[PDB]
Amino acid sequence: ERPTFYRQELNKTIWEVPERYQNLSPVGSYGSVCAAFDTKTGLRVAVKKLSRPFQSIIHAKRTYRELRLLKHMKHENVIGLLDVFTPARSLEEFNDVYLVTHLMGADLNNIKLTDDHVQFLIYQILRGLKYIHSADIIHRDLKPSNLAVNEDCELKILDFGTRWYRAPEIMLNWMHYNQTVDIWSVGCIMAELLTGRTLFPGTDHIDQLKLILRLVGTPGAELLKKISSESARNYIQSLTQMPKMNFANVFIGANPLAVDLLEKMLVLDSDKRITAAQALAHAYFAQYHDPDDEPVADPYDQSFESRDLLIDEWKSLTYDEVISFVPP
Ligand SMILES: Nc1ccc2c(NCCc3ccccc3)nc(-c3ccc(N4CCOCC4)cc3)nc2c1
Repeated sequence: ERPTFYRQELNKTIWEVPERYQNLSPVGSYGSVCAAFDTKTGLRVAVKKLSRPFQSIIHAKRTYRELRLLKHMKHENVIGLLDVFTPARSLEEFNDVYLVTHLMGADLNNIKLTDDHVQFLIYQILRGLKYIHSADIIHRDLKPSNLAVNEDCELKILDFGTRWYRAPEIMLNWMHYNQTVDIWSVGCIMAELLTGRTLFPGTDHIDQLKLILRLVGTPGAELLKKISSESARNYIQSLTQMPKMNFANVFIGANPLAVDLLEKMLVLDSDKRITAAQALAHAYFAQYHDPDDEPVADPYDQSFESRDLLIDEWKSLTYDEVISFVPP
């Protein structure tokens, strides 16, 4: 059942892929990516050749992690795995991994948008996040360039886990953050789509926190009550007490429902931040929300993350995942 492969060089890089995929066009560079034509399905795909996937234990575990995540994602607003292949015929010669995904038109970084456009884009991000989060997965690095959009405005999240979109508790190095670090990111993205301007374009990590605190205000007593780190509490009590800004004044002219949702996403205290599922129910998405079509994910076994294995063992687990792959 093994297909016939064909070879070619692209940007000082040889590509060995099933004849199924045709007209490989480089799209730039973790991995080299080519645009291609899937003759089996008539669709345009992206083919990613991982670079040095098994170079070290850290790379090998990262390769396995990326394959396991992509094999799990089955949702309209999350990038899924169409195919995965290696030219190798055995574990012994297994050295290269190629991942095949839907070719998306552009990303949000390249795409000021109308409020109706922002509504539909953020709705789709949140629907994808509800699904990812329901599997106990956190994206951790959501940003416009990790959001693919086609000309129909259909959106998919990709490239799971720049400082401009990171939750303050990650900036301050909290070990026990929750899934709503991603909701902070969505809030930064949505703000940028509405205004045309990065919300918090910090020049470094200290400037980044200062910009965030200027908007959302310095932590309240209820939040300090929950801070364990001794420095963190002094640092918080030490810097100039900014007052929380009225978001309606900052996002002047925006739809009041958008301002209200932003207020619920950009909360400094992550215990109080809105979840993806809750945000889908916000009135801002009234014309798109469908509680019967915002599904959750099957459970995802992340137990491998806590394991310390040899480089060859991670490579063998990755090989098993290539062989066991079942296309959609
Ligand atoms: N229940 C909650 C809710 C929120 C929380 C939150 N939010 C970050 C708040 C913040 C305040 C000012 C500037 C940036 C972020 N932050 C931390 C937190 C932040 C940093 C640490 N450190 C890092 C230094 O080494 C000791 C451990 C430990 C805990 N806990 C929270 C617990």
